[PDB]
Amino acid sequence: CVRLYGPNFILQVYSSQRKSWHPVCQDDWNENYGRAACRDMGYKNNFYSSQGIVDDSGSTSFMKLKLYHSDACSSKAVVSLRCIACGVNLNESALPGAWPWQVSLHVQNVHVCGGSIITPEWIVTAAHCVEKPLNNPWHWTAFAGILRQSFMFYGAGYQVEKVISHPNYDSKTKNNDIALMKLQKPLTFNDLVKPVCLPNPGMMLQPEQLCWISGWGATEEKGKTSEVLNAAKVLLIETQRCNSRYVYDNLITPAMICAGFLQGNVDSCQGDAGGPLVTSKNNIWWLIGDTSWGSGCAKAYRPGVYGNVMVFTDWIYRQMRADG
Amino acid sequence: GQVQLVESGGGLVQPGGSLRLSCTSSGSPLEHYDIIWFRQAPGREREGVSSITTSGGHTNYADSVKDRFTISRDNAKNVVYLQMNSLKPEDTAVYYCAGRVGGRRNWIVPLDGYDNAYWGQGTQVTVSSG
Repeated sequence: CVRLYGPNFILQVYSSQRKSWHPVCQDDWNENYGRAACRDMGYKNNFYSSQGIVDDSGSTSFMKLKLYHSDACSSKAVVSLRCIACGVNLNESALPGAWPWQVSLHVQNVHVCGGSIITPEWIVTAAHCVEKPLNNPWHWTAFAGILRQSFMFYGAGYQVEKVISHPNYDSKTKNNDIALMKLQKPLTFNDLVKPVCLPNPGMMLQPEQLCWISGWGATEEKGKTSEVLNAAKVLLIETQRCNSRYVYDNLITPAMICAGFLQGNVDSCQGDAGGPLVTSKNNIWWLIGDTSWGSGCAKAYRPGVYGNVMVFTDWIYRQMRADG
Repeated sequence: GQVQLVESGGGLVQPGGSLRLSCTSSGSPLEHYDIIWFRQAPGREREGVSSITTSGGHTNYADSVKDRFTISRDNAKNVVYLQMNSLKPEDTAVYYCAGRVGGRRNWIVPLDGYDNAYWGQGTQVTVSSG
């Protein structure tokens, strides 16, 4: 078991002896080891970068050199490892390349959901998007890099090969509301189409972290899908506050997070089901949630509820690794 | 709290008549839930007849009730309604509401979704001349 910790991607290895996670000394590490670890995480042949950095994880024991426990690293640095170029965008209608991970998911020539690109082949969305009668992958088309719904027509999108819902998804409560779509062909990345980064353990997000949502969702409660892609600012809302008797009264589980503004009609309706809730940290854009439930957008004391992607990242890695 | 659905409005009516069933909730406001009205008569299988999303923007009807039944909701009043016109002896059954926390996808709620849902206690609807 291997993972990347925190916003500086500190490579950590689990120690069965100590039953705890520990950073890798830069000592004798190289790109082949980094690629091996990336493969082990499910990123296949992707590899972005690896460099030594000062350990900002707090740890007190490290893995050196084949790896063994060491109280110190001779190079006094630990491995920072990025398996894919992600979390980059351009630099209230959205500009081309502003939200390049945003996709629109269609059935029967109709926008049904949103999603987020995480690899050339994999999209994060909501499990309730692909609830029957929409569980057949052949029903779906993904449109990437296109801002206007009217330019999302037959031939302009990408066929979907696989739909995988979280195995503990509960449609009754919308608990664990996350799913993966695998495309039949890999996307070509450019200025307009790029992935968002999956969140790492230890993001240490602030209680009311500033986030963004994007999508083609209706602005007006009684309305149709927006023709053009929109985006908006939202603040995270602490789950204990979201679970107030005047908000969602204990419907928010550990697999959910709340975002928006409690007070006033701020019209946070731009998001689509399954679409991204992202935040910028360490100059990287991270996928913190996927839009799940809460129809009363633009309403006081009814913020958006999102699948908590941080707790689903291990499942996502497992699925990506299992493919093939 | 966990939602508790309560149906009412049933009773005896003559063929051709109308009834308006309604469903409310305790424990948790009904506005959060997609709602399916389904029915069951003794000896027959359960039958979803109508469904509606939390926002009311997608409704769905069984062929057997289309044009005669109309589902709607009033979130401020915490209620979901089923208007049943031109009633028929074959519409006799206990009518139940089934609820799920409602999602945001732009699609109908399937009529067979009561298999994993909160359920009410049901309200008897009898259509006969006697």
